[PDB]
Amino acid sequence: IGRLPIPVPKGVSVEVAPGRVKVKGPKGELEVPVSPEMRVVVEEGVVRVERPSDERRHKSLHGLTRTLIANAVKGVSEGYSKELLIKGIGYRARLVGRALELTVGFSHPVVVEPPEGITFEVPEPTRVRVSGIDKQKVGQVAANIRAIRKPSAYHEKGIYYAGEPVRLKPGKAG
Amino acid sequence: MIQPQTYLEVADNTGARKIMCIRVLKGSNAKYATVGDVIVASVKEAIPRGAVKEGDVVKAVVVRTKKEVKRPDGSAIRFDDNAAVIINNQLEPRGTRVFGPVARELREKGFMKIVSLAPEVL
Amino acid sequence: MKGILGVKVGMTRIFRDDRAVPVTVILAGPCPVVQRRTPEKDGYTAVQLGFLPQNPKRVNRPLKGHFAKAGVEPVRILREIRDFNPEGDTVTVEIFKPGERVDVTGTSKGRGFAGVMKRWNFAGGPDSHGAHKIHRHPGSIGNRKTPGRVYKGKKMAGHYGAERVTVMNLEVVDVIPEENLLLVKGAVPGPNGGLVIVRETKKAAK
Amino acid sequence: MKVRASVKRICDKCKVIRRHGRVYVICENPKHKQRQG
RNA sequence: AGUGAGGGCGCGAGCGAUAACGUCCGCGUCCGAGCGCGGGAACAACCGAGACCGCCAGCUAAGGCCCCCAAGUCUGGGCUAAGUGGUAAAGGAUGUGGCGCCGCGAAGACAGCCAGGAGGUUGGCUUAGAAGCAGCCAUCCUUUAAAGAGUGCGUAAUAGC
RNA sequence: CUCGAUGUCGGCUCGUCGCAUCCUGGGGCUGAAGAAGGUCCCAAGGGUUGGGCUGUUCGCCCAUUAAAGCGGCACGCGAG
RNA sequence: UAACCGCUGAAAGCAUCUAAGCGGGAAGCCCGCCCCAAGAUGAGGCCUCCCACGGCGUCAAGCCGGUAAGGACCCGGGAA
Repeated sequence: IGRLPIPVPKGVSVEVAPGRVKVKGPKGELEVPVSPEMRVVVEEGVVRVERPSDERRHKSLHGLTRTLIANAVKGVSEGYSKELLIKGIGYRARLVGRALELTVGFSHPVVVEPPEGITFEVPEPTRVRVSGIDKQKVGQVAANIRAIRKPSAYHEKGIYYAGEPVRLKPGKAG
Repeated sequence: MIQPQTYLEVADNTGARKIMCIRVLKGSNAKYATVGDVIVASVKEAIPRGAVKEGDVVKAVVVRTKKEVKRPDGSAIRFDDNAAVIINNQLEPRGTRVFGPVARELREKGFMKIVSLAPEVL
Repeated sequence: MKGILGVKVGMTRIFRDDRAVPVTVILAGPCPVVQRRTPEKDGYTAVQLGFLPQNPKRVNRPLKGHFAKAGVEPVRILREIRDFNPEGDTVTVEIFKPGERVDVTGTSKGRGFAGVMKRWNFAGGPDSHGAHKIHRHPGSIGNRKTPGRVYKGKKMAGHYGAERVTVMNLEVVDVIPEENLLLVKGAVPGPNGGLVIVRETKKAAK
Repeated sequence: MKVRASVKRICDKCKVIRRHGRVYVICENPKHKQRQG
């Protein structure tokens, strides 16, 4: 009824191999997990995740294999770029090539490195983020960077995802 | 050379060139009112007038007798034990005082005044 | 990074604009007496000797163990792993460059047999209000039903001199390439005019 | 915040989070860090 | 002729704090004084059981059968999965599984979605502001996406979600 | 159990484990600006001074200190 | 890895660090640091070297020389 419907457009390399499903698209040969009982098909344009039951384990498993391998696909279709925005009077940014310029620790050496699907985008640099491929590892690295200085609820000067409304509280007494 | 409890000598605005220190002002584990150091004490000896009194200051380490061994293998020993009394900051006590030169002191540095102050013979 | 030696004696010297004290290291130059090839002793390494005490005196075995890659006529020998032999004979006439940091050790001069007194710190007990043991003696050793007995590994009286050991970092100070000698300002680890060795390890980030 | 007990949520919409036998309430207000595992 | 003082367990009253391998009395068993065997790890009194002496005999208690060690790593149907097994209460909880029950307007559901979030809604005080999103209650009307006497981020009302 | 025998205090000397950790760090929280406090969960690693008076350990007081913890072992220690 | 922070994600067709799978992280845990150590009968591993030593009832795992192959003994010396 509902927790298993998805199409596999682009004629993507949509195949199941040694107990691992191989989703190959712009290159992201993404390895989407395959629980032995979940099971799925990709015929015509329709890709379906099945349920060898419906109890707790399985049902969640469904939500997963479905959503996550769904990922495998959408991903293999484009290229996974994380939109991110650096912003704060205290900070600098430029690709440098394969790292993380960055400067707001007032002893700025910030020489980072790009894991993989990770390409650096400095078009601002106020607006500035990265592109990845692997939705999981991408949101992640993004995070790594955010984390390393970003916080600031009461005074801003950080890195922000899309940049949530950053809830902020007063300083002294007024 | 050192001591905890001590009958030491001074010669600043002293009540008497003598006070008894408790211990060393250094790294919490005294045991050595040592050459060129800074420590704690009260008076032992008398004091004609003088705004000094029978109280207690802290201050800095002069002479010793049991090896003033310096960086340059400069070497010495005076058959005398005494330091200069301090007022807070360190800023020495008296206008002058009876004694003289030699590395260790100035070297500790913080007290140049003592430095130029006790120069000549004695 | 290793030197094999006959430790001489400790003495004082001067450096820059100040004196300070060193020690006399002396080593003719050990040589590839035995090699653990790895396929040989996958604990790969070099064993060498560095002098020579009388030949008329020498077990056959020794004679041929030498035979091996054949070298000379001594008796001072020992081994160390993870150290290539970019040679087949070593001296230190450069082997050990000065103005460098080193680590080193040797035999440990042989003490005696003194209790709580020696062996360990804290000089014995006290003396006066009690003299049925005057000044020092053995601390305490356990108790009633705690472990219900006598303990098993706290310091103890006696023999504590016939052993060996080493010192962490020390300075290479100076190199005398002729008389294969080097001054190093060292804890003269163990006697002198006897046996020692040096090795260098310290990826120490200050 | 934590407490080997209590926790009846709070921040008017304070979340009952299941994590490691860890009775942990999660919200949008630090005031509610409810760690009772 | 011997004990003329004894303890334990279960139930029933004391007492004690409804504490103690406490001490008081009673019904029973007990254990000594047989209570020497099984046993529960090993443990005087907790379930089994009375040993006159044999058996390189077989049926059984209790309680056991992957192994250490005799005995199915039986079959059958479940429910937990924390290692509970392998001591604990008060009490806490979108634990796990189970009821015996509630919402299904396929006049096609809920979390996810889209857009509008309607005009009198405009003081009552306070109006510096209520003109739902400042305090003392208001509980009506038209009007359609069906209607918020406006559950909520708020300041100067207000303006926006 | 112990009265055919179990040395009770205070201290000494050598201590050994423990965490409801004092200093240490790791932390979320603040009525958190900074700094600094204070509010809990994690973690014993090392560390966890001198004197004064008092036979008193506790204690009060002098001087510092990063700090100068509570306590288990017949309140460890007489075959020391 | 502790608390504590996150990524990807369902079962709770919006959400969640959370079984699934991934990461951050403590002066603490294994290592790295030195010091013991196959009497770790589960080593000995490598090097050199005397010979497979010589006589005795086969089962010769007993005798004697065998080798100074080597070492012990006594002597003489040692911060051992």
